Amino acid sequence: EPTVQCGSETGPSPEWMLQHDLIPGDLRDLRVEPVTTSVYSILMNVSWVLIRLLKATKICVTGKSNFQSYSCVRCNYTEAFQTQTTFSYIGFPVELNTVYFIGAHNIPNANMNEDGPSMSVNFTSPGCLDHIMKYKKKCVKAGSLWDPNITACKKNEETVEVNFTTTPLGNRYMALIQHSTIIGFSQVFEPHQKKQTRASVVIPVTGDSEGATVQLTPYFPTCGSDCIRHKGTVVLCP
Amino acid sequence: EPTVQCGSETGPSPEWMLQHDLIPGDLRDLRVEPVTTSVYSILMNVSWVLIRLLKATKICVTGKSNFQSYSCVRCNYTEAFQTQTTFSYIGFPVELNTVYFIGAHNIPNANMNEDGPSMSVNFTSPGCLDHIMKYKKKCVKAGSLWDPNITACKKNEETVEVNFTTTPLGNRYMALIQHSTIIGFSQVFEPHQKKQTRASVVIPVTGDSEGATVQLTPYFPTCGSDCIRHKGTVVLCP
Amino acid sequence: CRASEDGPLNSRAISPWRYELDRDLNRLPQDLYHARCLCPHCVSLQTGSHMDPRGNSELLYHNQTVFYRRPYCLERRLYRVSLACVCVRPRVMG
Amino acid sequence: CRASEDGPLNSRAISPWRYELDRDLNRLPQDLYHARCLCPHCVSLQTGSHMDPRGNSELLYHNQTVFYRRPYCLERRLYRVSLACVCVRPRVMG
Ligand SMILES: *[C@@H]1O[C@H](CO)[C@@H](O)[C@H](O)[C@H]1NC(C)=O
Ligand SMILES: *[C@@H]1O[C@H](CO)[C@@H](O)[C@H](O)[C@H]1NC(C)=O
Ligand SMILES: *[C@@H]1O[C@H](CO)[C@@H](O)[C@H](O)[C@H]1NC(C)=O
Ligand SMILES: *[C@@H]1O[C@H](CO)[C@@H](O)[C@H](O)[C@H]1NC(C)=O
Ligand SMILES: *[C@@H]1O[C@H](CO)[C@@H](O)[C@H](O)[C@H]1NC(C)=O
Ligand SMILES: *[C@@H]1O[C@H](CO)[C@@H](O)[C@H](O)[C@H]1NC(C)=O
Repeated sequence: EPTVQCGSETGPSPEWMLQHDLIPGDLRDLRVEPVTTSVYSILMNVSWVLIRLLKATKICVTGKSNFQSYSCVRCNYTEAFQTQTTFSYIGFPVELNTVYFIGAHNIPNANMNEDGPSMSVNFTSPGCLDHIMKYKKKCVKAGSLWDPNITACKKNEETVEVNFTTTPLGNRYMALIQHSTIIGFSQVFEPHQKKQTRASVVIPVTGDSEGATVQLTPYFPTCGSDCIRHKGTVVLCP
Repeated sequence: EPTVQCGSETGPSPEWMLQHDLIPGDLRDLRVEPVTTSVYSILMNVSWVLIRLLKATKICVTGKSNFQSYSCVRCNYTEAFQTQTTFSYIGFPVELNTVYFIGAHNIPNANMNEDGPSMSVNFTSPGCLDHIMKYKKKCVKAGSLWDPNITACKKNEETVEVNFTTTPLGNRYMALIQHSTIIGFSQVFEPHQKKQTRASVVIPVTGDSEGATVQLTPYFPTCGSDCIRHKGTVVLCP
Repeated sequence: CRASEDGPLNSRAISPWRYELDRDLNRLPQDLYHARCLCPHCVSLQTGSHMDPRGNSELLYHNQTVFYRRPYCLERRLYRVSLACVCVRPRVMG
Repeated sequence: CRASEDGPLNSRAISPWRYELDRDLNRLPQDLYHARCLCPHCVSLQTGSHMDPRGNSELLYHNQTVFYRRPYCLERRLYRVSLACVCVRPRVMG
């Protein structure tokens, strides 16, 4: 009658150095799925389908996305399970935009100068561009909930007038106009007003900008220069 | 009558951990210059201009380009020098295409919650793209020696034939034709022949190629994809 | 080689890199991942689906403190993992 | 905010960066040099001299092993040094 108790330990395990005359088998199957807990917070689900001499099982996950991260968790077994009459675990916090390489091996494992390595499964965490994880603490502060509602009107061949709703977070904004090459680049500063919350930017453009694409990049101090962007198109206004 | 003796040590100095009630001063000046040893070898010249209690000064070599650099050596003294009536050192190799920051501080140094750090000097080591450093072992294989004698002739608007000497080093060659944008792109394979060392390449182009610049890119296995290229101009050939 | 939108920075870069597996049963970590440049040349910022011939791809390297299980006993030697590809301008003389 | 030809690799990338100083009186090394992205946006390979807004300058980070002489006694903690910048394609919502 075994149950699942799981903990945390990263680094060298005590049985990794030690030798073992007899070795267990290996995890026949292994699976991973993302399960979201109700309020957000996200925790990884590790379920595997598996002999008489066997001690525990270790899981190590590695993340590599603009940073370095490395965590491991070992789950021990309470008592032997002879009966044929499959476990699971919820033990890893998942960040945003992070690829995960996860692999597990039984303990003790194959002795050195011998073969039979383990197997691993792979999975990529959802980004910030989706609706499920758009309410995260990072995303909203980075601009996920803000609705610019861009309404850009082409004044004439040389000038384009852009209307966009402001926010208390930022005061200066980028501006890009890309159809085939760069024809418009400008930098502006605007003070935020509670009475009036719509902006008016005049930018010179080289060439015909009809039907171009307007791309708005705000300068929020909390997200640097790689901040989220919002789509806009040239809308002719009478 | 002091004399110069220097060793090698990287890590924490035995005086770094210990404390000292009385602390000496600091080096008045330190200038570092590059010197060349006759055969090549390139070595920086470390010379510092220098109280009754004083033992040594440490020299470290640190820079960063595609990599890191880190090596430190000590420099003991023999006797005290009360006489008012200049020291130097030659013990450090110079790499290829690397910046260098030289660090030196007297021993013992300042304790905690104190001031008076060491100084640093800039230095830019040129690569092997200059005629003085042009025969170095690494990039001499990479194409420093080869003289393409590249000659580009245009048969007609759509095609341009490229004439250049082949080499036993390479077998597959890529090309660039860049005047305003990319108008030419092809990949060719040519075997070097001892009897005839003068090959023919045909590369189609889009647009008027008069006045363009023909640029060659060899795939020599020693230099990967960042190999040195050779400039060429289109010549109207009768 | 192509640039995607979600990320992270491995499918989003001008010189993208995929992570290869170097499994060693006596190294800690047991699984590392080197960056391999799938793009011989850099991609256009117009689309990102296709490359451009005007650029070059070069790796960067670093010394990462790994552990090896040499005859068992622990020991420390640096290892040279490839972090990422960056786009570098050509060097042209004559 | 320009790209040169000799290099090395710092004045040769599309989004160059300069090395800035961080000094401490109980650290090994004494002088550390983080990477600081200079050009706000990546340059055009047509010239290599002036910048174009079509790309983004995003830093990369790794953890470096340092030794601290905290009150003596030595200390071993992970440290944060930016290695280099990369030119990543933007994220657009909508
Ligand atoms: C499993 O057993 C080992 C043996 O000492 C112990 O260190 C570890 O904490 C145990 N796991 C849990 C989750 O308690
Ligand atoms: C990651 O897992 C996927 C799952 O199919 C597999 O195709 C891929 O080869 C794996 N890659 C590595 C590096 O383990
Ligand atoms: C954009 O803002 C300016 C500010 O004066 C305003 O005159 C203009 O009407 C606005 N655009 C639209 C389409 O309303
Ligand atoms: C320098 O002096 C130190 C202190 O005694 C000593 O350990 C070291 O071997 C000396 N090195 C040389 C090259 O004299
Ligand atoms: C390079 O020299 C300048 C002045 O000559 C100095 O301010 C700067 O700190 C030096 N570089 C470094 C990395 O110290
Ligand atoms: C280029 O090479 C071909 C090879 O046969 C030759 O016929 C041609 O004349 C060469 N070009 C010139 C300008 O000689």
